[PDB]
Amino acid sequence: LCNDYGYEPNVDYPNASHAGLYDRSKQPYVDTAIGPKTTIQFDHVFIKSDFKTWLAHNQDEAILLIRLYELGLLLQGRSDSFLEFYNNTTYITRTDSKQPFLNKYGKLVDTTSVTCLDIFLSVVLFALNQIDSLICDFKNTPWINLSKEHKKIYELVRGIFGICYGERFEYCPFDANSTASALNVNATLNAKKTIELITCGLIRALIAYANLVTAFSADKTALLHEILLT
Amino acid sequence: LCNDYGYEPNVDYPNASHAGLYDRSKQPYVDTAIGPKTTIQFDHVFIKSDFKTWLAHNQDEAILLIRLYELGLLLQGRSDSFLEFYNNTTYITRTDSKQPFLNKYGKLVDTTSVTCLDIFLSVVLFALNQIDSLICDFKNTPWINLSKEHKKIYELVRGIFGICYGERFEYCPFDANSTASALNVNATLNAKKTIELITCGLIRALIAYANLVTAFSADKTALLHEILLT
Ligand SMILES: [Ca+2]
Ligand SMILES: [Ca+2]
Repeated sequence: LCNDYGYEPNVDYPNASHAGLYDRSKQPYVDTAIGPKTTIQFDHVFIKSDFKTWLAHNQDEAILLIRLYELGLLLQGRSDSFLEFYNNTTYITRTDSKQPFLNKYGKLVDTTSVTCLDIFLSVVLFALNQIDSLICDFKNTPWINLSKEHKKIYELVRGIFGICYGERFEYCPFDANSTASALNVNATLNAKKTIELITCGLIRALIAYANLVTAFSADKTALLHEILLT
Repeated sequence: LCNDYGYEPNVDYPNASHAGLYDRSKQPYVDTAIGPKTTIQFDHVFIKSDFKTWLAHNQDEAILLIRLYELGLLLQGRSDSFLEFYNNTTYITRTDSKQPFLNKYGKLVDTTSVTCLDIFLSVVLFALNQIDSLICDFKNTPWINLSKEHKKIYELVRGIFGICYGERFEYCPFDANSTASALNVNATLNAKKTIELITCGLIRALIAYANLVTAFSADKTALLHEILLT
């Protein structure tokens, strides 16, 4: 008969299990730290959040999604949020290359309400869908032709995934004059390279989002269960 | 002063608005049809479901996700579910190429419980993550080398997105003997083509999943709100 049937004292008592001899957890006792940074709430009913755990284990990808939130703000005409987005960073020198986004990441981790987090994911998905629609338009004919709206999106999204302006192999050193002919040929190569940089950014962001929103959805099931007793 | 401030009788009374002169809805009155196929429930508290609306507007993509559910079952050792998955189709002739998946689609649309739908999405995400991990392994060196587990996934996922066996341009008609040399060169091209077919299937499935699970998450917020009064 099966020996794993739902009786698991080590799962019921995780802090005591971290004192055992066979615990392999990478950061023991973190799994029981409780505060705004590890919970969400609905109607001030709190749960330990898979969504918050994801943000912590995946800071780099979280910052990718936050940059897409900022894109979403601009495309939705949220002018003040966009223009104040890098405020209150304190430093007059460079620090981390993504400093303003790290700061926003800390504030997202500190957000507990379902209402606020619903807004975050909604804007991110809006941005993801805009990028997908752009790629489909770009690739629907070999001769590149974009809708007016997608021409705008193209440049904004290129500024995130590249080709990043100002950040050598196209010059023809054997006959510099021939570079003029090369530029014509390479203009389409640069646009196609941009779309591949955007496409491979989208896939990374989609895998992150798929997992993050599933964790959030799971958190909401836990809230639905807990609320029935509270 | 703004004239769109939250008073919208045409949104409050949609059936009456469908009798107006400026309704552009593509299938008027469908938005108010209420049954298992358009709702979900938690604790027998029902809401009109964005998740169910998505499945209806996106049947083709829903079937893509259902095929990934079936993959997830096999990889999770759910043997009976996998082997009975095409049962009860009734016909002794061909009909729609995706008949067993259409049938499962109808049963998914008929599923109302959050508990059951959580299971569906969890298995689909499991499959999506397996495919992503495969692609990353495949591409992490130009010389192709896959983990033992990914070699198994590769063949299973190739059977979904291609290259599909048994479903002409590689032969060398000028010197058929040289085809033997071509096969060696083309083996890597066929594996790379397979991964691109898989990669472009993953992106389509991820965009579908991202939108579907966000709609489900939104539905759960509506449940959280409704339950507080019920
Ligand atoms: Ca186009
Ligand atoms: Ca490898």
